Amino acid sequence: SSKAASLHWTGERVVSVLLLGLLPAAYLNPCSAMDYSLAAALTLHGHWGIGQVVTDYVRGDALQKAAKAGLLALSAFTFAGLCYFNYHDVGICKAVAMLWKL
Amino acid sequence: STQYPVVDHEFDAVVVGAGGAGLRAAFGLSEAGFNTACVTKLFPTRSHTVAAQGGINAALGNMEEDNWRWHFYDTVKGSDWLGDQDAIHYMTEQAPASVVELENYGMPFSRTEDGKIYQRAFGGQSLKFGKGGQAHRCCCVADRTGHSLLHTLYGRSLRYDTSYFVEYFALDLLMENGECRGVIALCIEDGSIHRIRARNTVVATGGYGRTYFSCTSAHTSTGDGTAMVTRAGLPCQDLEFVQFHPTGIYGAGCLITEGCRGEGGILINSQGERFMERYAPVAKDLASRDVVSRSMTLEIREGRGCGPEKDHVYLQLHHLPPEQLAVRLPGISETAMIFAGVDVTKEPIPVLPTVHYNMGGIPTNYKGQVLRHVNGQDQVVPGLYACGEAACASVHGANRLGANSLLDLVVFGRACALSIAESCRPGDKVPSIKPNAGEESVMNLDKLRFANGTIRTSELRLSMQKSMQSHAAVFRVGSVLQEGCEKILRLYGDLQHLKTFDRGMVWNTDLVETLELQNLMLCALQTIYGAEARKESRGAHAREDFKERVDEYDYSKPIQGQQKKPFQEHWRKHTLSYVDVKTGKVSLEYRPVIDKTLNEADCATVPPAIRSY
Amino acid sequence: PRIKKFAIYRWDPDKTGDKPHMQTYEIDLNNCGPMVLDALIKIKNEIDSTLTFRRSCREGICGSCAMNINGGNTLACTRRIDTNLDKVSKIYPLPHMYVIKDLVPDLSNFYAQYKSIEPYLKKKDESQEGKQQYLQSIEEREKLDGLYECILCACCSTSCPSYWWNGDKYLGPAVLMQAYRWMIDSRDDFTEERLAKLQDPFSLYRCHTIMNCTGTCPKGLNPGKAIAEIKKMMATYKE
Amino acid sequence: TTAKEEMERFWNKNLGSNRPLSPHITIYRWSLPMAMSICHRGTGIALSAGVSLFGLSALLLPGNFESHLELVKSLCLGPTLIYTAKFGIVFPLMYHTWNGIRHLIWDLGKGLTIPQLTQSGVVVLILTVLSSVGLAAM
Ligand SMILES: *Cc1cc2c(cc1C)nc1c(=O)[nH]c(=O)nc-1n2C[C@H](O)[C@H](O)[C@H](O)COP(=O)(O)OP(=O)(O)OC[C@H]1O[C@@H](n2cnc3c(N)ncnc32)[C@H](O)[C@@H]1O
Ligand code: HEM
Ligand SMILES: CN(C)Cc1cccc(NC(=O)c2ccccc2C(F)(F)F)c1
Ligand code: SF4
Ligand code: F3S
Ligand code: FES
Repeated sequence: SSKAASLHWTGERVVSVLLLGLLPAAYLNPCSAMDYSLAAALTLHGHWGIGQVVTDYVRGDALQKAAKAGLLALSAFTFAGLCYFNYHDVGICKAVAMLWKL
Repeated sequence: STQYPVVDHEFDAVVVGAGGAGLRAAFGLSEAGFNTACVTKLFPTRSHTVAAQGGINAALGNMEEDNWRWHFYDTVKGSDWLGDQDAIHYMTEQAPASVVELENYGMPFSRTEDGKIYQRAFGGQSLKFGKGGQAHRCCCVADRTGHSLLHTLYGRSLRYDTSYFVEYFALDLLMENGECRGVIALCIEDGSIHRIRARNTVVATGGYGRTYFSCTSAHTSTGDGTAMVTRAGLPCQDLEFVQFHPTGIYGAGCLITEGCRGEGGILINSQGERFMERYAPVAKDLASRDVVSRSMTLEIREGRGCGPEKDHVYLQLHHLPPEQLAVRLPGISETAMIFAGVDVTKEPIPVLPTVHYNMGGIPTNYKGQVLRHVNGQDQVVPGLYACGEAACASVHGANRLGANSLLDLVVFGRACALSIAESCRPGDKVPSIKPNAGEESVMNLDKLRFANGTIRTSELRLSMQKSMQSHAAVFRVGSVLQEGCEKILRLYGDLQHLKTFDRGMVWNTDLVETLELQNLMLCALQTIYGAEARKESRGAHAREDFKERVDEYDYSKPIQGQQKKPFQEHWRKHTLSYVDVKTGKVSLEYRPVIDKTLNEADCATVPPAIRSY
Repeated sequence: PRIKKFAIYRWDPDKTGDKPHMQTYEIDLNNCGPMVLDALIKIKNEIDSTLTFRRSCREGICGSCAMNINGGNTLACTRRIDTNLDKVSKIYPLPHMYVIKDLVPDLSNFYAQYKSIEPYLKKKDESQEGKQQYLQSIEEREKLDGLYECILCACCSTSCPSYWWNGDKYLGPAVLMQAYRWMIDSRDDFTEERLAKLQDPFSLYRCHTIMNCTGTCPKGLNPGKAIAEIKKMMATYKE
Repeated sequence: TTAKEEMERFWNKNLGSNRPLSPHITIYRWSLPMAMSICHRGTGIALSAGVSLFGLSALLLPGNFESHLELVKSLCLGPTLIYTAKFGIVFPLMYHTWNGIRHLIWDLGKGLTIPQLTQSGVVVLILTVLSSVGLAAM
């Protein structure tokens, strides 16, 4: 008696308003703590985003199995790539700031 | 014939029709436990019944306190005493029970202050047997009542295992030695032919409005079941009685409801006077359909026109409240804007009396059984039933009362189901049909498929429609009816010279409309010949030469010192019409109207009286 | 005399190797009706009696003559002909549908989807039905306005780009609005499980509010609005 | 017959027959609401591709971020030429942000009439051009 499809839709709209809130929050309070939460919301929303595109156009049992895996691999590498950048490099907030006044 | 694959189907019951009556009868049998098939040439929702706007009559007593016996009186008074009172009794008593049934199925009726089903006034309905003034018993779903009826009847029919033969044109009745065996039908999708056989057959194919040039009915109202009956040599009843709805848009021929007049609509002539009070003082513009249209059609002959070329009259909604024309009648608010280009809240609607209802049809019991006529007496056709507009239990008789058909549908659809449920059980002996049976229908199909004459289907249809429009209008004289008769008979011979272009199996709309033409013609002949033979002014059938209403007594004076007229000397009787298929000859018989009720103590017989409001 | 040009989609299944093509018919507008169906029947009656199409009420209250005229899914009997003679009216069948013949689509899947939502009144105790009329307050009746009027022309669903790509697993605008129609009905007891029947990613959640449904509706109805209202019920309902 | 059986027999009939699919993308008339949903997909995909390229290069390509900035500085930093790159990044991002709010307004249940749709569609389209020029000037 589970409702997984409704909760997933709800989860999408929650991270949407979270990502909407984080963009001006990053401009106002740029820090390491805002970098990871921006790395979390940015990858998640996008991963669920393409997830919809995949379920829409990709037709097949063998193809959707591979597409959802390949997307997950990309999303995992994207989150790891950002976290590495937040830890060992300047971080998202500082990188945009440097790139802008160029 | 070695060109056509025949696939035989075996069922307990076959209902031909997916309208109101068609559907109610269909799933009612499945609910009773019967293996039921439903043969329809349209998708069930496209059935006319969808176009219904007015309402459905029931003496639920939601506005004032009402009695179904008062509704009984209004129907028989409206039927000009050609209505069979055994059938009117059954319907009026079942009226409240059958509506409650629909609302419980999920029909979204408009609501009251109390929360019950909204009823409203309608043409020819009166409390306390005509004495108590205006009556409010017409149950409606805003202005889209027939639409909602059909949808919730269809919706409910998905709950049962009824085999729907969607878009299957039923050609002829499978008949063997009087007893009915089922139907032979063309599948429109792949052009194949199917012999669907059953124990009992229910014909519910609606009216034949397309016999005329101007009708409110749909393009698919072609009296197909009517034709199937006459091709079996069985009689049709009261076919000359065609109802001319007083209010229908002059342009495309569409319909605005009688509910326009029910809420507070007024009819305006040349001067601007309420001309309906000049004809009928008591009921006014909310009188019976035969009386209101009689006024309007004669008003044009006075020279009192209203249109650009002076042909149509008026129904005015200039004064009606704006908020009332949003919750009560929103359906006509949009449909008048499209075809006529008329805003309903400020501009009046242009209307003309046009063909609306066929109260005639297949002769029927109060139990829904089809009746053949042998030795001047009635006789039931075994395994053959009919309900709705295509039928004629003569609940409407000579003139249909306003908003009674949608009732007639639900009640007699149910009645056909109940009569089968009692006479036999599901899984009984389904009688076998000859291996070479229905072959003439297949051969007929093949002849029209490869037809190559001189007159096209459309041109001959137009020639039939215009002939009926000028010869069998609201008013008609024996002189003009005689010319119309031989004119229609001439066009029946013209069927040999038919031209068909589409030669395909899949979806041959050229062929099915030509099949429809055969059916339409056979309806037309019986309508026009019966009309010319009937020498009286009864109900909708009005004769200028025979203006008198001829009964078995002269009911104007007291019933005492009067010698009763013989059966074959008056005209208070049903017109039974036969037609020889090969020569087009129309032969007529007559059977008496039923005056007795199902219970005298519960509902007394209403004897004939003067017909005026 | 005013001559209007009509370019119509034509396909015959009974003709061997016949590929889909356009066929032009010219019509005098003086002796013809104002609506497109009036024109369609005029060429059917006179010019070519092979043009196979669905018609019934000619009133805009049945939904047979539903088709794509000038890139929009509307009823042919409701759509009036453009009096501009220089423009040629292009008439097509309902978008992304299997063509049986000419402008006649296979709506079998469409109707079947409408059967799967169970569009009929469901009470938890149906032993008392057929004798008592169910009470519904005048305000609860207002709730059904804009929803019951649906004619099932399939115009809205067949305009949805998502219903093109996923017609098999996504119910579509027309069908979903009817599911909603039976959800808010105060007489229906099965409001909860009617929502639970949509708990897969395809039945309801294939909508992305493209809004082609409400935009093309010939009856002016708003299925998309209702669909968004369903989504709201899905996140709020408990048990 | 049942609802699931009708769907199962639908596809079996049509796929095993030479019936053509009626045209759809070729014939259907465009509108602003229509076009604006294509862009939201496009921008969403382009932005996800941008984020992914930024993340994936961090793990694959050697050096720190400052090393990559000096690599861009090799070419002439044109005042209006670098504006093209600065505008081309924000333009899709801001469109998707503004249109994303409109989507959220919809999911909330509000603004789903045909007039309101074309109204709010313009508002989103205008806010984009303003915010994209406004951020590139920073
Ligand atoms: C013409 C009209 C009548 C009307 C009305 C509005 C219009 C435009 N509004 C009414 C109203 O508001 N209240 C009322 O009491 N009456 C009203 N009327 C009359 C009434 O609506 C109709 O008489 C009634 O709908 C008739 O119902 P019925 O079920 O008897 O007939 P149907 O609706 O036309 O359905 C017929 C079905 O049978 C199938 N069919 C027909 N021919 C064949 C053949 N060839 N083979 C197989 N199937 C066939 C059709 O598919 C159709 O579904
Ligand atoms: C803060 C600003 C943003 C807001 C308000 C927002 C909001 C939304 C919402 C609500 C959706 C779902 C639309 C639907 O299908 O109903 C969506 C789609 C999508 N978004 Fe975002 N988003 C934002 C930024 C981003 C970013 C930065 C990315 C890049 C990673 C992104 C990638 C996507 C993708 C891939 C889709 C799916 C495309 C589609 O199905 O239309 N979004 N956006
Ligand atoms: C309506 N035209 C003719 C344009 C056209 C053509 C092809 C696809 C699309 N639009 C989509 O493909 C689309 C866009 C945004 C969200 C969801 C979708 C969809 F659900 F997957 F269908 C539009
Ligand atoms: S919601 Fe509108 S477009 Fe969709 S089927 Fe109903 S009337 Fe047609
Ligand atoms: S046309 Fe399809 S996109 Fe959803 S609101 Fe739209 S139903
Ligand atoms: S034919 Fe009835 S809607 Fe066009």
